[PDB]
Amino acid sequence: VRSMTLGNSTITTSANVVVGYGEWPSYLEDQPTQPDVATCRFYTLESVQWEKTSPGWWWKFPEALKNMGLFGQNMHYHYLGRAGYTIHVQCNASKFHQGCLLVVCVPEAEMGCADTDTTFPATELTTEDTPHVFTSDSITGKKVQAAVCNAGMGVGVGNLTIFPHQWINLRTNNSATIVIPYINSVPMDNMFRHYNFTLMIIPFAPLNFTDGATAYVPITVTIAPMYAEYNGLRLAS
Amino acid sequence: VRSMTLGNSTITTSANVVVGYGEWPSYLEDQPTQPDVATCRFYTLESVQWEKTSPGWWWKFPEALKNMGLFGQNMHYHYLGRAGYTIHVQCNASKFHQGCLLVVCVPEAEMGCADTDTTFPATELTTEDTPHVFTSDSITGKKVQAAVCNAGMGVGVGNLTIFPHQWINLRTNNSATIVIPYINSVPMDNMFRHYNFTLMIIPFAPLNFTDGATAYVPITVTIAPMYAEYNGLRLAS
Amino acid sequence: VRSMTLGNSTITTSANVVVGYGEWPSYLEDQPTQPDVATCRFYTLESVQWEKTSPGWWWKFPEALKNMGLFGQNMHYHYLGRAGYTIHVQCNASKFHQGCLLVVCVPEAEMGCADTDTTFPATELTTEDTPHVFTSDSITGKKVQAAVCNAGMGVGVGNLTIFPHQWINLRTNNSATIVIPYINSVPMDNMFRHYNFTLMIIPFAPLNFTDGATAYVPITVTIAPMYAEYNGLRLAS
Amino acid sequence: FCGSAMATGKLLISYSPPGASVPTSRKDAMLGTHIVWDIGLQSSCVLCVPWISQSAGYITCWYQTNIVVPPGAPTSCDVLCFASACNDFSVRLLRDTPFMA
Amino acid sequence: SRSESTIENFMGRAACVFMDQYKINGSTDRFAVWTINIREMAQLRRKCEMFTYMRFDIEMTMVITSCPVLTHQIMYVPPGGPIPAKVDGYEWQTSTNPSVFWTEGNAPPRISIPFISVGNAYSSFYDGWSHGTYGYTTLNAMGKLYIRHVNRSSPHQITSTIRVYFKPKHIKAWVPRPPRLCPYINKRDVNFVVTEITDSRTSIT
Amino acid sequence: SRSESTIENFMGRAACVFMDQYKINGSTDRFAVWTINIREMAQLRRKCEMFTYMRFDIEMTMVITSCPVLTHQIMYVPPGGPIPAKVDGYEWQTSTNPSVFWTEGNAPPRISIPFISVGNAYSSFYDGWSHGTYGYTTLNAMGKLYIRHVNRSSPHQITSTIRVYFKPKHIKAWVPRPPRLCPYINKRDVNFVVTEITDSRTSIT
Repeated sequence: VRSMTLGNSTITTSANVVVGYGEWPSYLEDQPTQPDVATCRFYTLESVQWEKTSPGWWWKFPEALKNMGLFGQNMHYHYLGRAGYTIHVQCNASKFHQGCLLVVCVPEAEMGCADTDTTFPATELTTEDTPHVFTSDSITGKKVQAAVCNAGMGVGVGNLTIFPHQWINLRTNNSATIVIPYINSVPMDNMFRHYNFTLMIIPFAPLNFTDGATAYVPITVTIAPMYAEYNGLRLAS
Repeated sequence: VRSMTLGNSTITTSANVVVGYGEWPSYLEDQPTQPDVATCRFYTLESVQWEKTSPGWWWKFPEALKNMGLFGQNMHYHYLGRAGYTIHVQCNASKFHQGCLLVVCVPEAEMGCADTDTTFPATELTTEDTPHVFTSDSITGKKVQAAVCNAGMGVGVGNLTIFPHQWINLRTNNSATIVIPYINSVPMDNMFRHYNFTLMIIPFAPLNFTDGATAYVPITVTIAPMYAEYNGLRLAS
Repeated sequence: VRSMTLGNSTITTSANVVVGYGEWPSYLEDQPTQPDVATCRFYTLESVQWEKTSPGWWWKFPEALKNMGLFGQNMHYHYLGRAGYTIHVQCNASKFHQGCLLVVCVPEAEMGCADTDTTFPATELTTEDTPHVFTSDSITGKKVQAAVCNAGMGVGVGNLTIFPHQWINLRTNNSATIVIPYINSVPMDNMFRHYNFTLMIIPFAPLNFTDGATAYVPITVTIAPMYAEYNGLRLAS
Repeated sequence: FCGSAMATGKLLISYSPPGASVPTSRKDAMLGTHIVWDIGLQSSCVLCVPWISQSAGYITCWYQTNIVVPPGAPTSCDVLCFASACNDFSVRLLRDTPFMA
Repeated sequence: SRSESTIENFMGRAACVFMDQYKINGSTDRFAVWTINIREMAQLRRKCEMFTYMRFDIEMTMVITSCPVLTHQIMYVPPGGPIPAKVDGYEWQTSTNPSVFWTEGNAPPRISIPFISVGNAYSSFYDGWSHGTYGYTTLNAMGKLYIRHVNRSSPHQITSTIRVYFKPKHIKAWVPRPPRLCPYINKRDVNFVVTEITDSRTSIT
Repeated sequence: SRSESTIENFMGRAACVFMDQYKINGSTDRFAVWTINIREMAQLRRKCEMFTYMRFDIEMTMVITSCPVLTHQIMYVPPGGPIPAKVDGYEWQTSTNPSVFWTEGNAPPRISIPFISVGNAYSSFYDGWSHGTYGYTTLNAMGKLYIRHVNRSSPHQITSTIRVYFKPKHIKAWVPRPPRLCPYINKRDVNFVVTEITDSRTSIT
């Protein structure tokens, strides 16, 4: 039950870590300044209530870390940047609870609008800290088509296991760890207008319990931006 | 005419440096965090208009660096701190200008109120970036007794040459450099409520010129907090 | 799950043993006779019913072993004596039970009478095998002031962790073992009129459970007098 | 943590330095010196606070995660705290206690 | 840095443990008794009640005033010593009972008492009986301190007040004990009123 | 040849820094207080104001007169000590507060106080705030000096005057400072009237 510290933060943590595409995050006219101190500290988001009827959730990064301290602060100051995003998901469920989650990262998860003719106004995709829930049936309007069985992208939700993923089976384990080594074509991009990957958590087997147990299971997401670097503000020589 | 850079700032700079009391600033339950990156960068204050009738100026540090970027920002975050304060004064005067300045630092320069019976309300001592001028005659009210011939402290202004000082004689040199190695009894103090030293600039020989020259001489003060360190925010082991 | 035998008795027994003040019981005109055979055997007291409303219990030794076989029998025959008292406390609680006990020994635990003006008549302190319970509120009469928040002694019950103590947290462990190496000024004292220490068991977090579980948790106390010795009855040479 | 062995959850213990203000939300407490203490995993959480000498530090606790419990175990739990010296404590000028009159 | 947190630095310092007066001429008001105990001063009692067993030597310094040249006898009887019942009782002349003869104007008298217990340490707490009486043992008995004017008489009426300063020396303590929460009711027993653990607070936050 | 120009030879010499009287029988006029500061005497204040930071030990010698044998208690409270509000206040009996008991006719009493500051040196000047109040810090706090007659009463009325001689010992000073030009207005602050640099002259020649 080793607990790892990192910065001024510490989290308590089946030590099975999934490294996205087998590559670990690394560094790299042009002059990048990298802040090793801070940024790397764990940023624990608010826990989500997983219930019998919960269809799913998704977060879009780096924009989900918009208000998370110095890392979000750096996003405003620096035009360009890149990071590595260790993600810890800890279900925290009792033995008498049953369920199964897919924790998957899906880089460049372009989503489709509900009303096909028109496009969504830029805030149906993402709010910073709060997740966006999926839906059980089709929806209409100028919001993202958030129906599971398609995961908002038009692909099947069953064969969405090709991305960096982890399975949380409350029977076996309650934890997940995924490492996402900055997948992008350009070496640096603007964090505000570009979403590198979309952490979405989808229950394949729904939560179930008997009448005495707690009606929910709170899922906690923790993000540590690893090897974050930006552009150089100061003049070259 | 060597120009020294420091951080993202550069100033162009008679390379005679006065080290206060012959000691150079140095470092040091208790755990101090020191920020080497930033802070040390030169903080150039607004230039002051030196005229025939100008009696003097004073700044109180560290409180004069209250709004100067990260150093002033750190003062809010950290309860305790200490710094070293290289001070550059560059008169920038023509050959046809005459005058003589005393640039002196005066640690723990406690000042006296004009109306002796009552005390000043805490803002007659210091405003952050703007200096406080002396006066030519006695004054009355709840403000600092700012009459030169006493320098606000009750001592004679002539024998105020015992502190770390430099003489700027426009005939000889227009520059001054003083280093003040954090004079204090306690090793760390609260920057907001304690004034470590008072940089005061006093014209002994007044500015003089003929009718064609500029009616003033602008004096530029530049402060670099050296070896600044603070207290440790994070929990000990 | 090693079970240790001792004499004609055997008990089944987190092998964390607390040795009182880091000293193990040892031996020593005057001629002491020590009975190695017998005496050392475990003397299991009657179990106590721990409930939601149970405030605490205390035993006074050696007088609690007054009727416990040969050890109690020796107390009558021999004027002087000393012993070492390994104490085993085994809560025996289910996983679905929650609670926290302080098992502490408190040498020379002088107690105060309820009615301050008058003193108790010598039997409010101790009955041999049966424990004395604390009370939740103040009491009146000629009995020991048995209100927890003071433990009968006038000190605070929270900072009563300075004596030889053990914590029984039903979440973690259900057992306690304390060794008390005969704390006394005189090397031998009369067991009948002197109480060497007072084993008191105090619930800090109360017992709690749901409706199907057993309404109580029985706490079992086991005492083995180690290295007991007495005075010599027979004439010297 | 003095709750049932079947219970689990997370509590966020945040320490704020003497100069800093007390956090108002769990998010502002997370953006500082804190430790997310998993109650189901480990039952004890130790932290040594520096700069305690003579506006001091504040230690707070927040529900990161509600106490998840099976049908058999009781929902309400208790937490005990233990303060002690962190192996220094130099004391210099002895005076009289302000407790006894 | 914690040198002053030692037992000698903590326990060992003189305190004015006994104030009394005694007239020179006129019955039982002509001398002062003070059976020696550590339970007299409430401030010194709280310190000695942090340890179950203590072992120390005693150095006392009497401070005598008055209201001829006055000479005072401070007679210390050991725990088995004969006690006077009158100022002129023969027990003042006992050789066994050491006494100082101090005349006024000189440095105050100082008498030093060793560890005189029968056991190996004084007990701050005794959970047991004398037979009897609870909480009392004869092992932590330190004697009495009988003080009088050796002068036969005076034409004027003279009343002399004496202050006794009690300083433990070479202190050794065993078995730490929590400091007392409740106030003291009586000087002989340990009886208390149920008091609150700590001052209250508006909420838990 | 400049041996006497050292700080010890300059600063270290005893001066009569406190004159006060206190009656023996009759309220608040029966004892003397004198919070210890270097700003009492104007001649000694000018010397301590040549250095920003000073570090020294204190040796005081009280000189007590009067107008029975009189005994006086000079009680020194440390900077955290309880202060008496009446002559009979319990705070006189505190063990923590060291006190001397001097009876009249003997050599005058002498008490020595170490460097008791929390910081590393006493401050002659403090440019800063307590929060508040300007120029005041609790780092250069040296305690108080409560003085009374230990005698309960006297038939006559006795008034005793005490002189305190303050001598710094093992002086260490830092950061020289110009000597003060203007006179002193108040004993707590540094406020002054604008004075001339030097006495005038008829001409420049």
